[PDB]
Amino acid sequence: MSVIAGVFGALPPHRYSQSEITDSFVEFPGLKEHEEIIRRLHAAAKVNGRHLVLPLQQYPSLTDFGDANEIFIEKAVDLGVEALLGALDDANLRPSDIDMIATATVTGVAVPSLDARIAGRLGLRPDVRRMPLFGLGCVAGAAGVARLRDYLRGAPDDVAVLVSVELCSLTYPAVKPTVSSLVGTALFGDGAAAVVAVGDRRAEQVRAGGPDILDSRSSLYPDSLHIMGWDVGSHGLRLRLSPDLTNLIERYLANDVTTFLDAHRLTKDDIGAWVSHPGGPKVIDAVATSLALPPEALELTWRSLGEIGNLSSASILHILRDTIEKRPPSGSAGLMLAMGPGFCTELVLLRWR
Amino acid sequence: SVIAGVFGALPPHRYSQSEITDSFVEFPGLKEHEEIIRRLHAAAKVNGRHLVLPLQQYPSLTDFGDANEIFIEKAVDLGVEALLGALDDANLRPSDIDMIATATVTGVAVPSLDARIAGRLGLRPDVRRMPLFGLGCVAGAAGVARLRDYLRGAPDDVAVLVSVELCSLTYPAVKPTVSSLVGTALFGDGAAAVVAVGDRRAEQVRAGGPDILDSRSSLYPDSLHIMGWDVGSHGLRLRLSPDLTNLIERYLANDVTTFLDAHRLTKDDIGAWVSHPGGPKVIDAVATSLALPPEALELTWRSLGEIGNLSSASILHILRDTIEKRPPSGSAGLMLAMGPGFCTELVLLRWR
Repeated sequence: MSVIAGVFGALPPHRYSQSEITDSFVEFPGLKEHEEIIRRLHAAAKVNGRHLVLPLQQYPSLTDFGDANEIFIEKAVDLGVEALLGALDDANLRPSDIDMIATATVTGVAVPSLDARIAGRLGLRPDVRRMPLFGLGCVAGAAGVARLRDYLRGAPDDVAVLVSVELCSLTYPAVKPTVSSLVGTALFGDGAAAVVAVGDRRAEQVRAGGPDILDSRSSLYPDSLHIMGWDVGSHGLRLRLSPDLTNLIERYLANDVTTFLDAHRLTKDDIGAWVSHPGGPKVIDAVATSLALPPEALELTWRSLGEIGNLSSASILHILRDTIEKRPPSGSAGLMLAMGPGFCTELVLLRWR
Repeated sequence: SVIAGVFGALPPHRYSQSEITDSFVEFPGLKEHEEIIRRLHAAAKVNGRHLVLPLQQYPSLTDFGDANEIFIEKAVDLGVEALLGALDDANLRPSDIDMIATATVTGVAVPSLDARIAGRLGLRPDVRRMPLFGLGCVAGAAGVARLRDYLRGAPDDVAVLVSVELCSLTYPAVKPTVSSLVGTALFGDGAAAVVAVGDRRAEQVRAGGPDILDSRSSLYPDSLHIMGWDVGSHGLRLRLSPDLTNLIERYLANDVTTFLDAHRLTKDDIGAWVSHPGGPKVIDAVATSLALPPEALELTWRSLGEIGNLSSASILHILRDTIEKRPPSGSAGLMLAMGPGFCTELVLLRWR
């Protein structure tokens, strides 16, 4: 039941327009033959830009999972300590201060994990507690905040941090011109995010500013492991994405947000700030649709989607910051809502103050 | 937070060390390394291991895509088997579970195993998932420590950890090298589960395992190189350092001494040491740096013998071994582990 003190988003210095990404992408070896679907898909995404970790003309030559994953380890680390520092400074705090650190990626594999590495680089205390969260995916933005709270609930003098870093570009080695992967090449970008939360008691001493994390609720939809995730093989991390995903949302997401809110004597009309994860236009439309929501509401999410792409688990944090920035109106409540492999969902109840 | 159930689970197939080595030297290429493998395999002091697959099938397992595929299959079955076993020990149902945490380092699944487990068991659709990868063999002690950390913010809840390690299946990445040959002598397959319950819920449920009083993690400066996965095209390649033992000899005594002094205890107040069996040379270093007579470590020694090093799962087999030995009441106990990081986790237990 504890309170965010800092949010920060980092991203590769190379921003490319979507048309530039496409104009070039179609000219990639073995792709020109699928120009038509590529153009349409990259234009269907409502993504105007994307930071990439490498120069755009280097991906065509990135084809070994072994190479790309070493690039990941080198590259994820540095965006992370950049994102952590940004948040620690937002929170008027220092590395020594951190008692636990959760790490979220689904986009490369690292052992020892990112947190160990980011712990080495920032000089965090040797006895920092490490929670490297893998295989949660796009929902680890909301889920990562949850495990944070769950931790500070029973440790109110404490400082916990969540670093999300997803470098989708580097999964290229396993991208072939089939619909799922191509949907992938239309939406996903590279980015990092960090959140610094603190105890209620600790909150008053370092004057936290973010809202509080009041409650959470996971929701794991059954018989639906296939809806998304990775097929993992010698060629890297192969994006598995199903069309059935929007269907599941519309038929159950209303139910979830109703039971989570009710348990707080609340209706969907009290939440004065939504922070929703942008899986892509049809997903953002389905959720707007299911929850009977006017467009004012998900506006920061479409605008984040247009500006940085889909960043997996880092997006919601980027949007989280976007809305924090726009200071709602003191007392109001808010609702993170993320979804990812499972298939599953995550709602975080938030109060601003 | 207090332990309620511990249970270990094995694949049906067992094979003695000599039976494994005799076949292993056959495998292609491998016959021209027959000396060292025989040397290495004997000095692992491992007498038998449970391989998830039939022995003469590995030589054909050359693809990491195939291996990871089979991993996901055998890994859930085996983890359910474990969770079910610990859940029964506790006399609790899968539907009583509030949090599930998962330790694997040997296969990459997204969605995590814990999701695939949570479905196979019909755990509540709102159960909290905490997949962890890759903590390494530290992950049994470290996971028990996240449990405490969870339940301590929720005293009425039921949390579980399930660790599943299928090391034989990394095999598409082993080559004729000392460090991949080492791991070939050491690591076996298996799984284990721990159910812990929160304070306010412990009486109401008859919680019999040890209370958990605290843990201490210890990340060593500039030490990535010591333990980890070389990830790539052929799968997960073991990378293990000989410098290892000389990190232990260096900083272990200070790790535990520091932990214990926080509780104003001495090493002499611990009677039962719960130790990770990373093979003979590592276990000596541990007996040596903390001066524990051959008595204090005997359950791990035997475990490394019967079962092999099962990565993050062994320490939970030993924690179960020691508990069924059922320690003096109120006496006190120490879990100690080490994985990739390079790091150390210490868990102070109190028997009941």
